[PDB]
Amino acid sequence: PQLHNGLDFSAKVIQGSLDSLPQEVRKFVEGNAQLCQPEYIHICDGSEEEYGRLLAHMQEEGVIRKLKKYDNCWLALTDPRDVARIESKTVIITQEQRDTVPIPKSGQSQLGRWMSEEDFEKAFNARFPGCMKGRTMYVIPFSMGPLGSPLAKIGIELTDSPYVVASMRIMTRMGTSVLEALGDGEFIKCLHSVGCPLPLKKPLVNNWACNPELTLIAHLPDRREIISFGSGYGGNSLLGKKCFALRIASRLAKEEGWLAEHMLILGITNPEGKKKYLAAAFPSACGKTNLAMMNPTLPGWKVECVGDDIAWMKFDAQGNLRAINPENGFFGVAPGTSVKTNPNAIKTIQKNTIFTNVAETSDGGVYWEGIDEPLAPGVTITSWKNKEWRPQDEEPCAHPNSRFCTPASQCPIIDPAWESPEGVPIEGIIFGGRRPAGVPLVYEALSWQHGVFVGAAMRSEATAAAHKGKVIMHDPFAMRPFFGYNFGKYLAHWLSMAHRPAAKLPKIFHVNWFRKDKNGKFLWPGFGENSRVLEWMFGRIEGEDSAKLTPIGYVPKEDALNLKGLGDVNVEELFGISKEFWEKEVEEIDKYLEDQVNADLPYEIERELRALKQRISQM
Ligand SMILES: O=C(O)CSc1cccnc1C(=O)O
Ligand SMILES: [Mn+2]
Ligand SMILES: [Mn+2]
Ligand code: NA
Repeated sequence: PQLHNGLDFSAKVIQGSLDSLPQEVRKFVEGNAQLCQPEYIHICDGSEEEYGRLLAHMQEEGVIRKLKKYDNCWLALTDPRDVARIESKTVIITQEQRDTVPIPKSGQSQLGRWMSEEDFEKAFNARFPGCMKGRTMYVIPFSMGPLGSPLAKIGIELTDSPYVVASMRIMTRMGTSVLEALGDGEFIKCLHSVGCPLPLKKPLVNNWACNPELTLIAHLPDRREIISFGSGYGGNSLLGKKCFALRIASRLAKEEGWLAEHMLILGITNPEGKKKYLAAAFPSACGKTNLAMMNPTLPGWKVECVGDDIAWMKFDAQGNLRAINPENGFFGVAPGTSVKTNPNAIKTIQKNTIFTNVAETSDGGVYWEGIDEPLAPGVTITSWKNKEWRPQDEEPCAHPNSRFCTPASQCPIIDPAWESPEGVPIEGIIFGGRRPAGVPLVYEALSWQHGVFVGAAMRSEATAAAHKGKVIMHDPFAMRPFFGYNFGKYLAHWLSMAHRPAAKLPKIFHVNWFRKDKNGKFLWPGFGENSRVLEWMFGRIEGEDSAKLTPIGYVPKEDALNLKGLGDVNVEELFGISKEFWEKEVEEIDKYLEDQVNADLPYEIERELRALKQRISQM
């Protein structure tokens, strides 16, 4: 109903039908069309025709370039103001701040950014009214997980960005089948605008619409809403990637008895024809995608990839921890990707791939720092800033956060159960960080409670202090930027799994690929040689007597690690445990958990801190 002609948006639909949508999906679409005032509404069907036509359209408006060296590959170069997730403009709205972050004892919370309902309503009203004027509102119906999966969740993303539509087609399962599957079911409401209504009030840079000053990425878990304004980039705009996958899903997980985690999932098969699935949580620049797609050096071993970023895991009636990758694609960091570091990624990204902020070769190929591949005499480079570039030039040819966005189905070692609706049974969970000193190559937690403590205690060398100097920062569970709710309550949720009847608790490990000697040289060759550490984990899960007790947990026995063909590895330095180092380490973990988790620190985590202190004290 209406007394005039401004509420019914049927006449503006250029694909699909408002009439055909489920009731609550129509209310979401039409209500936001009323608010945002798009010129057109395009209900996405997910078809190849739709996708090809949208790429060709972006190519027409100079938003993307075709990469002529490859099969159906594309390049977007952004406004340099819009190149990454912005944590300081990423917020969660709850009635009480304590539900979102623990109230710290002394300092500012680094475990999330709470925004009041009141501040959000004012921020929303200052951004969204009229924000899509002159633009198409695309309606993206998407599944996080295989369409039928009991572990899958559905979203609807409204966006004014064709780049988001194309990228969501790769990274999620989207289109008409999702609407038909959803019916009158619950879904996560995802609203996105680049925040540049036409006619443009400000200059358009590099054909990349964004509003850096008003950039705000908001999560309202109580309303099942994600509302993102002003960035067209990655984790700010692809609302499945982090906003749904980790922040909303971790809150749903808490409510519903499951886990939404920043973990790769891989399947590993040994020479005895036994296969196990492992999950691993690493912070930035620690090589998750490299591990998830490992080419093992050990003969008779096979690694296969289920996912490189997000794991949704739920203990089933039988007690198995069943995990799905809720994504449909890999959104990998391009720099440092080489035939040496990740040959399977190199194979994956040569067709049907969208690249963002990488360099382009004159023959229509891609380039970045660490590609570790020479160009034939004659081949020149255009930087990600669309300027001629030479290897001696002092700025990088690719943005350090530049990306490939590639279908998961194209990975030559994609696991045959990567889309199984039941998920895969997780037998080990691996935590890890970049630690140039003190921390052994691998250790195993003494118990589930010790393992949750090891997660909570994760630290990693930052890319910088942000002028020259290193910082060792805390990144518990690799979730510091991604917690959907109070981290103390998340620790309690993890600890509660031990009390779930029938639960088969996976073995917990911690790895450090990055330990250095006195001269700053890596003690471990890494890459495919990491298969030797996975072999040790595999045997430990089978109950092999291959461990020695230390104050930090179990490490490999003398002669337990397969070092056949590495020549002389310095195992003594690589597994060295210094009382002085670990006294300092437990003090930093104590100060951190006391301040940042404070009243919400579970008893069992404090007990694990006391126990580690006591074991170090007896060295
Ligand atoms: O900065 C961005 O928008 C992307 S951040 C990202 C992308 C893919 C997978 N993981 C991450 C992450 O920040 O952990
Ligand atoms: Mn046009
Ligand atoms: Mn990630
Ligand atoms: Na551009």
